[PDB]
Amino acid sequence: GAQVSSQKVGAHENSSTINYTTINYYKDSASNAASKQDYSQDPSKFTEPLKDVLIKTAPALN
Amino acid sequence: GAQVSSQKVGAHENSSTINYTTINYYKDSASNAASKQDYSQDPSKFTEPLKDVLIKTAPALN
Amino acid sequence: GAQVSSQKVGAHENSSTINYTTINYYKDSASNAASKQDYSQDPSKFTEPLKDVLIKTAPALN
Amino acid sequence: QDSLPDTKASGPAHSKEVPALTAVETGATNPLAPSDTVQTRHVVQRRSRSESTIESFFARGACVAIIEVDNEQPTTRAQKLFAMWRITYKDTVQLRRKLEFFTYSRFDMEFTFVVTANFTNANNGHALNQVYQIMYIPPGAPTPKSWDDYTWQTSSNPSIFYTYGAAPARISVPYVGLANAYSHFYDGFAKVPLKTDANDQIGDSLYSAMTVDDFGVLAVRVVNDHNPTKVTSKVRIYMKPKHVRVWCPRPPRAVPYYGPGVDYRNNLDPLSEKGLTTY
Amino acid sequence: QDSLPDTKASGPAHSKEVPALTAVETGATNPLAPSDTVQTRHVVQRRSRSESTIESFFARGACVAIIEVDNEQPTTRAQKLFAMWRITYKDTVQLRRKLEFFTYSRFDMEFTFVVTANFTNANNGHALNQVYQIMYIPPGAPTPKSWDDYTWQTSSNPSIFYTYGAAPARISVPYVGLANAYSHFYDGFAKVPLKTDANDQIGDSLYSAMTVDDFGVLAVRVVNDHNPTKVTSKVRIYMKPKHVRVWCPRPPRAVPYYGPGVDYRNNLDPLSEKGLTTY
Amino acid sequence: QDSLPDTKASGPAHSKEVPALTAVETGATNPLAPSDTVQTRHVVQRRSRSESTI
Amino acid sequence: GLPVLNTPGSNQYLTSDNHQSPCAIPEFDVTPPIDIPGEVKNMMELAEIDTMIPLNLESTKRNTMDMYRVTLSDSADLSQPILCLSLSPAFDPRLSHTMLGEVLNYYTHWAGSLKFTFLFCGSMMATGKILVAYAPPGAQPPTSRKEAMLGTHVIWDLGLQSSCTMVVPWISNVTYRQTTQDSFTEGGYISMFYQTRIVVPLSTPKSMSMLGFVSACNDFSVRLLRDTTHISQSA
Amino acid sequence: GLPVLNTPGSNQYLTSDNHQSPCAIPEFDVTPPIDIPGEVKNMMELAEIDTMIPLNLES
Amino acid sequence: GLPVLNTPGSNQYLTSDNHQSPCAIPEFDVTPPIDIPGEVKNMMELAEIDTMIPLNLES
Amino acid sequence: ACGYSDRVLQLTLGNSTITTQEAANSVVAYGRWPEFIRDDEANPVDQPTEPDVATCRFYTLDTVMWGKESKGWWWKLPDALRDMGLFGQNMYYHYLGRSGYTVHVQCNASKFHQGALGVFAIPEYCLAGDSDKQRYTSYANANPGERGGKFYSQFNKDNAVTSPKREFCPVDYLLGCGVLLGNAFVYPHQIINLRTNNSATIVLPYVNALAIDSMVKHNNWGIAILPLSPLDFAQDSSVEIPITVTIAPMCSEFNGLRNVTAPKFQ
Amino acid sequence: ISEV
Amino acid sequence: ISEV
Amino acid sequence: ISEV
Ligand SMILES: CCOC(=O)c1ccc(OCCC2CCN(c3ccc(C)nn3)CC2)cc1
Ligand SMILES: CCOC(=O)c1ccc(OCCC2CCN(c3ccc(C)nn3)CC2)cc1
Ligand SMILES: *C(=O)CCCCCCCCCCCCC
Ligand SMILES: *C(=O)CCCCCCCCCCCCC
Ligand SMILES: *C(=O)CCCCCCCCCCCCC
Repeated sequence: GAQVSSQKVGAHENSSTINYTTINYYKDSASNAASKQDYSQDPSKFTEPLKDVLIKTAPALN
Repeated sequence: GAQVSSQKVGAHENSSTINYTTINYYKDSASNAASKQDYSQDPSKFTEPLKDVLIKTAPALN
Repeated sequence: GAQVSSQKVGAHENSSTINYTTINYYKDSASNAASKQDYSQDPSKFTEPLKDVLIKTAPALN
Repeated sequence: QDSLPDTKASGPAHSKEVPALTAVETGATNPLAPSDTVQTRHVVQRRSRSESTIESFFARGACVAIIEVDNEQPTTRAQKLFAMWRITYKDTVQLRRKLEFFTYSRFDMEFTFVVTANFTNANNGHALNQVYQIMYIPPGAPTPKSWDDYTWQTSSNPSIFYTYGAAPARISVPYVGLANAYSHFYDGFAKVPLKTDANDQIGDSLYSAMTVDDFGVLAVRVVNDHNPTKVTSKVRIYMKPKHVRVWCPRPPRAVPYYGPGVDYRNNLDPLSEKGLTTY
Repeated sequence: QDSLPDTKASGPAHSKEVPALTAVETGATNPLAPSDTVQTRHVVQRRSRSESTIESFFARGACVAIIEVDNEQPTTRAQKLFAMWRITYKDTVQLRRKLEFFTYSRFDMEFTFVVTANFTNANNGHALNQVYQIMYIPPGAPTPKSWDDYTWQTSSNPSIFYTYGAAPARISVPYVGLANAYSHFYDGFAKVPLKTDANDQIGDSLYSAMTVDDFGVLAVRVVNDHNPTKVTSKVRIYMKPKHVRVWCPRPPRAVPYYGPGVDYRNNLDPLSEKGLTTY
Repeated sequence: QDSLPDTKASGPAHSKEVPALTAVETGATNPLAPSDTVQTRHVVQRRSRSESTI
Repeated sequence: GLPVLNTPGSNQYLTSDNHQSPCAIPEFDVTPPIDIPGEVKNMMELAEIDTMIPLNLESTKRNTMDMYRVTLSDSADLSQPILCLSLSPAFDPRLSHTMLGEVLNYYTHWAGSLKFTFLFCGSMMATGKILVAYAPPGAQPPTSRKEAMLGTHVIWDLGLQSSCTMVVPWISNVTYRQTTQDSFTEGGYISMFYQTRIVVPLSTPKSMSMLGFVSACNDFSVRLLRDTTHISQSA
Repeated sequence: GLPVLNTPGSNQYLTSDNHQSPCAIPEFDVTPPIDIPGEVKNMMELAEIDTMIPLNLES
Repeated sequence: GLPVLNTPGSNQYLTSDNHQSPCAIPEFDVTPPIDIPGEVKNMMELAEIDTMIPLNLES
Repeated sequence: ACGYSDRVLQLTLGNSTITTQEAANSVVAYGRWPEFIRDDEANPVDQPTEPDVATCRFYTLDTVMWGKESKGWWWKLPDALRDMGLFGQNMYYHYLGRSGYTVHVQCNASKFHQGALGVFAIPEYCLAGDSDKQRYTSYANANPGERGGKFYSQFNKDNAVTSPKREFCPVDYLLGCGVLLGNAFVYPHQIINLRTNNSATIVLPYVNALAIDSMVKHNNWGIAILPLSPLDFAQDSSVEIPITVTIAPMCSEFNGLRNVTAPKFQ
Repeated sequence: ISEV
Repeated sequence: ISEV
Repeated sequence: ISEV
């Protein structure tokens, strides 16, 4: 049941994809460490809550 | 001889089935941890020990 | 080189063959734990060391 | 998937089906739901009974004993250089009440030992680290008379050697009952008085008690020879049932316990005063 | 791949497209970039927002409590032989401010306990190593009146047994909220005053407060019997939210906190003096 | 599987087979069972000698 | 020697943990299970079984057999309530000690639908119609049948079917209520009234007992195991 | 008993770490998520929203 | 360095346990078995052998 | 079809037949009908005795009278039947014996009478005692046989240390065992509500932690009958109606025959 | 291994 | 195993 | 491995 994934390598030694392994030891998911592979989203719901969302080059108020 | 199963995920991180691994180290089963995947049953033997079990919509005493 | 075998389950949790894993870390077999899967034998060499072993229903001395 | 039954969208009624009516005399409980007596919507149920499984309910280490043992100069009078405790869940009340929700039980038992120590006297110098010996003495085996006598040689009895400061000691015990289940209650006797008996004490017994020594004892000692200054110590025993099965449900103890049987003495007034028509 | 959008080689302009102009009245923010108002080159962007994810932002153990507990001779007056702490992130200000950037949150909680101890008095001899018992008492469960009373038997409450000198104690807690999310702010009351009420205290409540005991308490004690000399100790509690999700953004606290609600008292002048045309 | 031999349902007897009788002079022990000297039922044996291994 | 690094939590003892450990009695020949009747798999099975409610805890009535007996009579004041009670299954005194209330005091939170079944223990010649109700929280607790009418209710008619069940439907703001008292997670009000009155003929007892029973419906669950206030010990 | 050797860093507590640990409340029935509006995934979302500048901080 | 966490029972000595441990005399040339008569595999073999009962324990 | 009912029953065992024209269906304790010890659950190896129709039949115990002051009655099984014909003989001539039972409790009155009897079948019914002394109730006092025992309204402690009664003190609302009566419904039960039914019929399996045990040393089931609602009639303050208990052994089997056990009930 |  |  |  081992989980394997790619590290995002920053400073590369003079030696390419490097991996790390993770295994959960506990039944309760709350006991788990943080995966930290977090997806993002649009600012839109906050930066443009508009019913008619308009194109940046056209007049804001028409 | 490794045992692998799905955790029931409660609070999901912003990253889907997550698993955990279990291995028994000891010969005597008493030494084992608790699996905690416990099946249930009917209240019936206790809530209705009747020889003629009747349908809830029909008169209890006929 | 992992060794896997069935535990003899006594008190069964409300959840079937359960296994345990064993690995030897040392070259010298004296260093090993006890397997405890021990076979048995007849009392015969001790309970009946007779040259003519006779059937329990026939006269012992004929 | 372990979630509970979904709620059904139920509507108005005008029928000859009367589920609201029943007869509890029969011994049964009416299997009703909101949709039988009121209009309901459709609810998709996600809730589950996972924490109330027999295993989850008992899955916790409970304190069942405090064994006090000293390490001091063996003088010539009554001392605690070694101690013995008849193994039981009945010296404490909390786990006792949970296991007693049921008549019969079958499980494996985990024992965890929290050892703590301290200085008795303001100051006679100090002590080097103490090692503790917990020996299980099953019924029949020789009980120690002295803290360093031959029984502690422990050739066949299980013994734990604990070192102060280390993570608490832990071991598992199989289902060791003489029967197919541990009896939490025994409506009987171990002996019966016969007419032909000489005295009437021959056949006399304690009601509801079965074996005299039931499961045996735990003997505790400090393996260390005595320091000048005395060290008093306490072995706290935590008990946890695992791989648990239970039979025949009983009502919970409602009045304070009075010994090992079901006997009551006082505080027989469990309920509060509240008015009939008061919320 | 998680890098940010590349910059576009953009050129001169003479058009009827005016992105530089907008109308913030509408409620929206202009989605502009350098290439809209100036000539830009092509930059291949490697920078990423990996440290500012909701998880990475909270992924750190924060001190939320210092529980002081003593081990000394039980005398007959007010002492600290055991302590209790209502679990909260509000006794401290730092994590409180980060979680309050949002209205609602849902996460699992990790607790790490740093225990430290010392000698109070110049010298009455010394102490053998202390073992600490941290018991979680959920609302409803019996609260201890004495450091060695029956509640510490802990048959069903979670307890930690920590040994001084060992690596700091650590445990995880699931999302335990009564709702689909923890509310960091509650614009309401737990009770409402009705016209028909006898006194006007019946329906009175603390504004913005929900449950009275909200999540319960942590009770702490030294399991060791008292030494001659006294040992004072401090259990430092570190809190870390993991597997975190957050809703509805709020402005950060700009003035010093005054209790659990949003109340302010003083230092209501957060901004510095700087001249309009001064750099 | 390591359980002990099952008990046999054994019945009434009127025969010239006399297992109850023997001669210990020979050096041997009589290999008898309840079913040789009394009427027995069929018991399925689950008991094992696992703790008494050398 | 495998290079390892010890993390926080190393060497602690947590009462709630789930780990393996050495068997103190190796190769013990365990006695096999036999099929015993009455096995339980989940504690909520017990809270689903009907148990008698101590509905009458007045001064001389509490801690006596009369606490289970509510008196009905052909001459009772029809304006008044027969009984009033709060929906707090583990905390309200009348409910707290029932099998239902007793399992709930080992848990911090409850959720689900409850049901109350009432037994007329009068003579066969006695008739009557009764209104039994449940008001979800937030308003004045009902003092009159007129107000009680307005909420969830059953009009029980006494007859060959001796008993009537009222389901208190899970209507709540929070996903789980608490087992202790708290206005924020409060469950509401239960009350009962005569819809007509008890009518007997002559040579018939004019007064009789009503028994009440409570149990949980199949949607009911509980969480966060805890120690009960209902048992203790002195030094 | 697997032969192991403890490295430096063994038994420290680093505030910044990422490790598993025992669950204090086993098998707790967690309340499910509902779809609440206004969810944030990254703090830079907030810094991208226009906010009013205190441009005049004279006495 | 593999991140590990020590459980209760760590560093105890239980008389009843079953574990490996270092061999004090490495590569010792062990004397082979010869087939000796009278081998026992289980103690109940001995309890099955008839033995004389001290039936008369008078003074 | 034809006209059959939940309230009209016939129980026939051996040479005995019971008819009831006003029953409330019937309870099978824990959903298990009585059965014989299976070969794979067997433990004594000797061939058992199975007396069938000569022991598995309806024995009617001495009648008790329910009246306005009646606090409750209790019996233990097999104890209640220790002297019942060939059953008692089989019970005392053998070390081992198992049995299931059909309990039929009888209480009739009139459409104008009133009251409700709680008929309870309890596994391992351990009762509380007399004294300061714990687990001190004597075998003779623990076992009343057919006569049974009674409940009391309060705990009056047996005060005389010198010559102790060594009896039980069963307090009704504490089910005589330290728990509350309202919860006794988790046990196999029926209610004799006088406006609804003359009787209660509970069928009982052998319940125990062993396949078989000593019937002389141990009672498996206890029968508790407590009035949930008091007897009342017309306006006559000293009303009194009979309660008759009829019990039948079921699937009785005996092991370990030898000479007869003669207990001292004195 | 054994995956459930 | 499970490789992402 | 070696499974018996
Ligand atoms: C009859 C009522 O009591 C019980 O049901 C009940 C009470 C105690 C129970 O524990 C099992 C018995 C013993 C058996 C072995 N044991 C051991 C064994 C080895 C060591 C080191 N320490 N303890 C200690 C416990 C099991 C059941
Ligand atoms: C309403 C505002 O407060 C919060 O949002 C908030 C505050 C505190 C939170 O922590 C979760 C509650 C408890 C639940 C259990 N708990 C435990 C449990 C066991 C142990 C040993 N120690 N602590 C301690 C924390 C979670 C959320
Ligand atoms: C999936 O995980 C199968 C591969 C397992 C490889 C061996 C892992 C050894 C450690 C097991 C951890 C058990 C934790 C409870
Ligand atoms: C089945 O378990 C085979 C796979 C084993 C993977 C390696 C496990 C390493 C730990 C072995 C534990 C031995 C415990 C006595
Ligand atoms: C056979 O054993 C091959 C599988 C090995 C799995 C990994 C085991 C990790 C522990 C190795 C122990 C080395 C001991 C000297």
